[PDB]
Amino acid sequence: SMQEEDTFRELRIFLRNVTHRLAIDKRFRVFTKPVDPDEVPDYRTVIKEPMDLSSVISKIDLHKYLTVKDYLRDIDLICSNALEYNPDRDPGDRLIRHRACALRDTAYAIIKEELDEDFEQLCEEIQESR
Ligand SMILES: CC(=O)N1C[C@@H]2C[C@H]3c4c[nH]cc4C(=O)[C@]2(C1)N3C
Repeated sequence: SMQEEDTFRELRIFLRNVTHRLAIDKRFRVFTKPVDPDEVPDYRTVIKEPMDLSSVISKIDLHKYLTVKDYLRDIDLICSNALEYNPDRDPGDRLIRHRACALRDTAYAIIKEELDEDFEQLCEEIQESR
């Protein structure tokens, strides 16, 4: 229905606003674009599904996310990729792991404060009907 298409349009407006707020935070600059395969040639042998905040906005605009749950699976993949590629005790690995955990915790905290639980349940019920 047109009312269901209006629901998904509101979901996209909300996800673009959350993603912009993460992308301007100086702590998260390393997660704003794909890892450059020229600069890091073993990256795509270790990490089988690369993800970053520029790819996330592209996916919102392609109508890939029909729930906040499917959006958070990609925020979780940005964080888990950083923990798996950079697992060592040295300061550069520890700094990126700390930033990755802060990106995930910031996204979940914005959604807990600003997403209505009945708006998410409506999106999940339209998705399950398709
Ligand atoms: C997000 C993530 O896991 N990394 C690991 C890469 C290694 C190191 C680097 C050196 N030159 C480009 C680089 C990157 O893009 C990354 C981003 N680092 C900063």
